[PDB]
Amino acid sequence: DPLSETKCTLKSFTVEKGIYQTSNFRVQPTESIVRFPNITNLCPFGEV
Amino acid sequence: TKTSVDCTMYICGDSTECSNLLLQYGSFCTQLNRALTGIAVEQDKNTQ
Amino acid sequence: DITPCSFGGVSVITPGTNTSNQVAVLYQDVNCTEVPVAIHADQLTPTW
Ligand SMILES: *[C@@H]1O[C@H](CO)[C@@H](O)[C@H](O)[C@H]1NC(C)=O
Ligand SMILES: *[C@@H]1O[C@H](CO)[C@@H](O)[C@H](O)[C@H]1NC(C)=O
Ligand SMILES: *[C@@H]1O[C@H](CO)[C@@H](O)[C@H](O)[C@H]1NC(C)=O
Repeated sequence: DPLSETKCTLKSFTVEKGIYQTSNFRVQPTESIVRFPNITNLCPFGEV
Repeated sequence: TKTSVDCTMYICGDSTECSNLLLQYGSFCTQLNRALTGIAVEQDKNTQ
Repeated sequence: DITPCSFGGVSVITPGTNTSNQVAVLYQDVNCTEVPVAIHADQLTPTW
């Protein structure tokens, strides 16, 4: 919970009155997207 | 002006693997945060 | 266009632990409708 995260940052079991900056937050990704060209064939590199 | 810096985003960014081995450098960012917090608080004391 | 996912710091407003254990959480530079829609568990739970 938010209170415990303050204790760990302060390295103490008591918290004085005030406002403390604990961590940063980030929006997690929704999913994954792959966009690649739509041409599809076989490359004649085996002949080499 | 009072500014804040997010260490993880600035150095690595959106590379998850980069952040993981970044912790091996220790508590470098913690010192940076405390220094900048001290500057920001003093700016309000100046105006007071 | 490419716009990075929303991010920011997190700060916790608390009185003394002697006084109470209630806290308040401030999302720095986040519009209130842009907070992630966490129903049960979908983020990394940074200061839930
Ligand atoms: C690839 O996309 C183009 C659109 O620029 C379309 O004309 C073509 O038919 C597509 N081919 C395949 C195999 O999807
Ligand atoms: C070349 O020939 C060998 C057999 O001699 C075959 O295994 C291999 O797949 C061939 N390479 C190609 C078709 O690209
Ligand atoms: C915050 O909420 C939504 C997000 O775009 C928007 O409609 C509203 O105008 C925003 N207000 C401010 C002050 O950012």
